[PDB]
Amino acid sequence: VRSMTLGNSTITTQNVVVGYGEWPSYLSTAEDQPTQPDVATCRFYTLESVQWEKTSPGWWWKFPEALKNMGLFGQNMHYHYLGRAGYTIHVQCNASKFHQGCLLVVCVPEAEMGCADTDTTFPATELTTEDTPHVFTSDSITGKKVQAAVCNAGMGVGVGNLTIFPHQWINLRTNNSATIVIPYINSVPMDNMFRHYNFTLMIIPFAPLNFTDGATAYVPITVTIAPMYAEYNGLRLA
Amino acid sequence: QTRHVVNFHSRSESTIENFMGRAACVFMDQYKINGEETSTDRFAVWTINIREMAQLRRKCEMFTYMRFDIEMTMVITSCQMPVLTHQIMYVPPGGPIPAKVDGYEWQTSTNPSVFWTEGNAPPRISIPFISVGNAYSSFYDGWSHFTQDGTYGYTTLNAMGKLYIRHVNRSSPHQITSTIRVYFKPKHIKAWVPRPPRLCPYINKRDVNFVVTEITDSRTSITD
Amino acid sequence: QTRHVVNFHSRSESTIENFMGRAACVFMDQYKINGEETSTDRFAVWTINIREMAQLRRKCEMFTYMRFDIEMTMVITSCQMPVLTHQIMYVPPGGPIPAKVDGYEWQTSTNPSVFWTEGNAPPRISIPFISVGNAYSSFYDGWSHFTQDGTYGYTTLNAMGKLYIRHVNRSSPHQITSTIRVYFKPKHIKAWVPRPPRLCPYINKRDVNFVVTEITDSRTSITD
Amino acid sequence: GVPVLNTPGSNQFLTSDDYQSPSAMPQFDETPEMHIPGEVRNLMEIAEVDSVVPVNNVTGKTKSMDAYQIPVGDKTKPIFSFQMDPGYSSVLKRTLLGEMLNYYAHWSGSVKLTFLFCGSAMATGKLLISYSPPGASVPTSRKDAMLGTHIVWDIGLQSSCVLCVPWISQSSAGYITCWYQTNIVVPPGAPTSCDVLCFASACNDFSVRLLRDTPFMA
Amino acid sequence: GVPVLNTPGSNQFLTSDDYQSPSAMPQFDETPEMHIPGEVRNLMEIAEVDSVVPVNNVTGKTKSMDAYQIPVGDKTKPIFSFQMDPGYSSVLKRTLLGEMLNYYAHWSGSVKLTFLFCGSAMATGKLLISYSPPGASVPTSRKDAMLGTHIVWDIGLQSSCVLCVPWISQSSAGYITCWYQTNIVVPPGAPTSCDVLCFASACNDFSVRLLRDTPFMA
Repeated sequence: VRSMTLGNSTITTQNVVVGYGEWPSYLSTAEDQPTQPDVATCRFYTLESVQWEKTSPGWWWKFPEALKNMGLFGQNMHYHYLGRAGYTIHVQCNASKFHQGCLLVVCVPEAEMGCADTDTTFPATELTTEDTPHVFTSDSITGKKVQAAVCNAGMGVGVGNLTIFPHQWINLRTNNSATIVIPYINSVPMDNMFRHYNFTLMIIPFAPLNFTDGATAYVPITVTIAPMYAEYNGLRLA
Repeated sequence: QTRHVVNFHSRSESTIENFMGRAACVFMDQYKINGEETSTDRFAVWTINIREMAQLRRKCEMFTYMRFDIEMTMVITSCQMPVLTHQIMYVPPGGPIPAKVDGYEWQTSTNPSVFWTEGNAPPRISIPFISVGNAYSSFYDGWSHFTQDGTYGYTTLNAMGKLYIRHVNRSSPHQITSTIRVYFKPKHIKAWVPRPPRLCPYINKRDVNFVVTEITDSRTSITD
Repeated sequence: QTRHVVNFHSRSESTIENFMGRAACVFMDQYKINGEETSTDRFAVWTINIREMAQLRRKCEMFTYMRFDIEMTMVITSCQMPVLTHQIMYVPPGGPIPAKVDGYEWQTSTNPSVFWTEGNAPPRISIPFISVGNAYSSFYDGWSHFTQDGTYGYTTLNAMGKLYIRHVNRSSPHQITSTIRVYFKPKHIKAWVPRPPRLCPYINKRDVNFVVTEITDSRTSITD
Repeated sequence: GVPVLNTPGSNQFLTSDDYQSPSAMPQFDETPEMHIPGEVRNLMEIAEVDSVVPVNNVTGKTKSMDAYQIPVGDKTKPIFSFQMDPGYSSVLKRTLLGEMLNYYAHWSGSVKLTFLFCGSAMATGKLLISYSPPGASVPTSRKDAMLGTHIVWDIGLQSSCVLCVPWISQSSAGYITCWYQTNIVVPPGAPTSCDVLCFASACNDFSVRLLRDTPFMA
Repeated sequence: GVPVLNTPGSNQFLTSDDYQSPSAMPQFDETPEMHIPGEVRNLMEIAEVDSVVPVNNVTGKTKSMDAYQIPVGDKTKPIFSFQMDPGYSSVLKRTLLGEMLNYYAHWSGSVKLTFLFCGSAMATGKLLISYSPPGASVPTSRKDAMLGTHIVWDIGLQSSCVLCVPWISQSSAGYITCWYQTNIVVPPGAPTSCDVLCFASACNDFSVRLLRDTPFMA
């Protein structure tokens, strides 16, 4: 049991999957000069806990803008139009000893998702609802929204071989916590934080939750994101 | 066939340059020589992109980011005269396009073009890594216009240019209908961030939309 | 499009040789093969000068003085036989010119000429720095004839020569109308004395005359 | 000048050549290469990644995520069974392993399988994972599977048993059956029926030779 | 002799090649190069020269020299305001800076601005020159401009204030507004209304990549 603290946010934790074997880092020019906030920003932003029942198909969050209303990070998104960060993501499950199940906690950089009924697009509020997650579906759906059927998560790939990305299994038999570090994967050193979704944290239950008639009918999944090494553009003159 | 002892140890064919760097025909198109002075059927266009045919698109979607020089060689035929000379004008991403076969854009000094006359070896034109960013992005989970406007999934970093092709002969006594076959080839290719293979069939050439497909082919029971 | 982080540090494309040294088509012209034994429509002329088309002229007017070798490659077509052979005769500034397709000047030993037969690679002829002075002058604020006579702005130092082009075939059963496209290219170019860019549109190809144009596009107020 | 003579093969266009292409933009200087995380420098680095194998791909459970779940909790018929060849096998053909191998005609190597038991932390039982050589016939009973190659995988102690199947190549393969050694023993509080996930990748190193076009795309 | 074979791309004419052209006048020896003053060896040496910027380019003042004059001498609306991008901006598109940048598609760098106050030697006042980042909105008031980036430029002390605006590139830009901090204080002898000239060049070094044809010529 390790009680991590960052700034004015302390969580209680119980091995880290460093995404692509690199730890996030700063970009290191007088023509374009970055600003490193360091203060705040790096604290833990615990999202709303998500209840995982027997019939839950999955969830996804789209970062960096899932934190668009989360304090100083969410506020520096509005004053700087360029930025980058690292996002340590803790995912606890705090189930009991008699619950069973298994989760795939994967980050999937550049998750371009497909519309439900092709030949058209979706109204941009279907990919993300800031803090709250969009759930997947168990079967096919229609309408101007994301094709959120599992087995074809979002991108038209098989959902089983979604393990190529930075992932972690949460098998309630053995463990309960996951932690992933995603060192800002992008083709340009800095990019706008409202246009571009750098990665898509999606939690997908492979083995479904199961229990008997006495336990709690759900298992709350807690998501915590710590934006590390966030740096922005300069606002001062040169 | 029979199961033989396939005894060897090699992965030189599995490298990225030995996997992606293969020439494939990506653009057939017709273009006449005479008649209809204001027509769009006297030249070819083909905006250069990796999402041309599904067989190569599938390979480009193994990886999120990749950068590579392209070296295309055209194979131009003709039907129905003099000896014919062609022009394959590559315009960069920032470049004017012709509207007619006799536009002024064809004479732009910043648009490189080959003048291949019939009978010789096929014309080969090589284009370096043009993109503004540091790699071409196969996928772009983002919006072109800020504040979640239209045009999802299209970034302007992975723009490669266009390829305008015409006869340079002004006219002809009879009709000559030329056919061009552009052979695209990645070169000096690097690739980052692997990605699971495509499962569903492709719908459209500018989006990732799909129909929900089964994972694998079904069998009768779990034990047969 | 969207505003991306255009991060790189390079000015190799902004040098003079990487700015001026680009081949551009500067002369289209027709010339027959037979008929009208005394006619001017059986050969081409094109007195070589930088003031051909406005797009390249504008670039040459960035600089007052410049010196450069020129390396032009012609692209010759034909319409309507045997296999055709052409002749591209470059006459120096001090050189006799033909008056007809069958003049004696075509046989002058001091006028270098290429004999390109149809079907091969395009003919390439390179001309060194011919001028009397030490550089070609884009602008000449002076008078050719002393004591302020006629012909303002034309010096004889920036004379480059002429380019007479004909068929060498004496006749043909039918009519053959050839088209030539001269691709001018500065080479090994140096430039002195920078100069502000042209603002007004061009009027004529031998003078600097212009119509008074506005500085910039207008807006509504000073503060919008 | 230099007396040259053109050989047969001059002025042709061989599709697969590696000649110096004349660059169309010589003045142009391309963007400097930054370091982007996660470079791939060989395709067999994708095959070495574990990924879930749809063993329960029966006729009505392939468009849901019930394809990946092996139901555990009749001891006379095996739990599951499938051909051990990533090509031409419905179970292992759309795996990362099985999908980077359909780009090639000649491949040979080994393949490791991980069986993650996704049941309760109180459920306890034994499963017997038998392997048949590529020429042998499948075991029809549990005893006949015990007399061959097997691993009595105690679930109560470890929850993940790893294999490494050799002699996997094409240019009549093995079998990974699984048997109830014991039933799943469970206390009154925990549920009775559990699931077992499977995985597959390249065990140590994988050999692969002749590139071709994939059959899946039409 | 030497067995050669022609590759694809033989006997073609690529417009942008750098091959050895056979010289038509080999005997001819060209004129010796004298030293002529003012050699240009890079185009970005033209962009680094300051030149007057027509800020007051309103609908009827663009064919006169009133376009270059910013009238100084209502404190609620700013004196002037314009996009900070030498391309696609009416104010900075025909500057030496803005004109050597329309020959190119990819350019990135910084830009310095000099505000020369061309009033009397006795006129004294303060102007507040605010800069908005490329994502931010313009200040609607003088206080809101004071809370961002600004420089309270006292005219009575110095008559030329220099900026250096970074993050200027294309492949939604900044703003240089100016405000009346104080009015222009003037003795009885000197005139009341003054002018402010502006300038623009490359601040330290400028990056520029993809050559194209200019839009201005038709």
